[PDB]
Amino acid sequence: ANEGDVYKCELCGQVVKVLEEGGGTLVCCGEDMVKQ
Amino acid sequence: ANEGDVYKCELCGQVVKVLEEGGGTLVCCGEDMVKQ
Ligand SMILES: [Fe+3]
Ligand SMILES: [Fe+3]
Repeated sequence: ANEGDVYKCELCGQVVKVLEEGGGTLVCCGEDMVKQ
Repeated sequence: ANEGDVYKCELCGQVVKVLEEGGGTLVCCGEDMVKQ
Protein backbone atom coordinates (compact mmCIF):
# COMPACT_ATOMS: atom_id res chain seq x y z
CA ALA A 1 0.00 0.00 0.00
CA ASN A 2 1.14 3.69 -0.06
CA GLU A 3 2.85 5.69 2.65
CA GLY A 4 0.25 7.39 4.90
CA ASP A 5 -2.62 4.97 4.07
CA VAL A 6 -4.60 3.53 6.98
CA TYR A 7 -5.85 -0.08 6.83
CA LYS A 8 -8.45 -1.74 9.07
CA CYS A 9 -9.11 -5.42 9.82
CA GLU A 10 -12.92 -5.78 9.69
CA LEU A 11 -12.96 -8.86 11.94
CA CYS A 12 -10.83 -7.90 14.96
CA GLY A 13 -10.84 -4.04 14.53
CA GLN A 14 -7.03 -3.63 14.36
CA VAL A 15 -6.03 -0.44 12.51
CA VAL A 16 -2.54 0.23 11.12
CA LYS A 17 -0.92 3.18 9.29
CA VAL A 18 1.59 2.51 6.46
CA LEU A 19 4.95 4.18 7.24
CA GLU A 20 6.96 2.63 4.40
CA GLU A 21 5.21 1.39 1.27
CA GLY A 22 5.65 -2.15 0.06
CA GLY A 23 3.50 -3.95 -2.50
CA GLY A 24 2.54 -6.91 -0.31
CA THR A 25 -1.08 -7.37 0.81
CA LEU A 26 -1.75 -6.70 4.46
CA VAL A 27 -3.74 -9.56 5.96
CA CYS A 28 -5.23 -9.94 9.43
CA CYS A 29 -7.61 -12.68 10.74
CA GLY A 30 -7.33 -14.66 7.47
CA GLU A 31 -8.65 -11.70 5.38
CA ASP A 32 -7.29 -8.71 3.46
CA MET A 33 -7.25 -5.50 5.48
CA VAL A 34 -9.42 -2.67 4.05
CA LYS A 35 -8.03 0.72 3.07
CA GLN A 36 -9.67 3.51 5.00
CA ALA B 1 -0.55 -6.35 18.06
CA ASN B 2 -0.55 -3.37 20.55
CA GLU B 3 -0.95 0.47 19.92
CA GLY B 4 2.26 2.23 18.87
CA ASP B 5 3.94 -1.08 17.78
CA VAL B 6 5.90 -0.98 14.55
CA TYR B 7 5.92 -4.08 12.29
CA LYS B 8 7.98 -4.75 9.16
CA CYS B 9 7.55 -7.20 6.30
CA GLU B 10 11.11 -8.48 5.66
CA LEU B 11 10.23 -9.62 2.12
CA CYS B 12 8.80 -6.44 0.60
CA GLY B 13 9.98 -3.86 3.17
CA GLN B 14 6.45 -2.59 4.03
CA VAL B 15 6.38 -1.03 7.53
CA VAL B 16 3.18 -0.35 9.50
CA LYS B 17 2.47 1.19 12.88
CA VAL B 18 -0.48 -0.04 14.96
CA LEU B 19 -3.06 2.70 15.67
CA GLU B 20 -5.79 0.56 17.28
CA GLU B 21 -4.94 -2.84 18.70
CA GLY B 22 -6.62 -6.06 17.62
CA GLY B 23 -5.90 -9.70 18.49
CA GLY B 24 -5.19 -10.77 14.87
CA THR B 25 -1.60 -11.43 13.62
CA LEU B 26 -0.40 -8.96 10.96
CA VAL B 27 0.68 -10.81 7.78
CA CYS B 28 2.32 -9.46 4.63
CA CYS B 29 3.59 -11.42 1.59
CA GLY B 30 2.21 -14.56 3.17
CA GLU B 31 4.22 -14.37 6.43
CA ASP B 32 4.06 -12.83 9.86
CA MET B 33 5.30 -9.26 9.96
CA VAL B 34 8.20 -8.82 12.40
CA LYS B 35 7.87 -6.43 15.37
CA GLN B 36 10.62 -3.80 15.41
FE1 LIG C 1 5.27 -7.83 2.33
FE1 LIG D 1 -7.77 -9.00 12.45
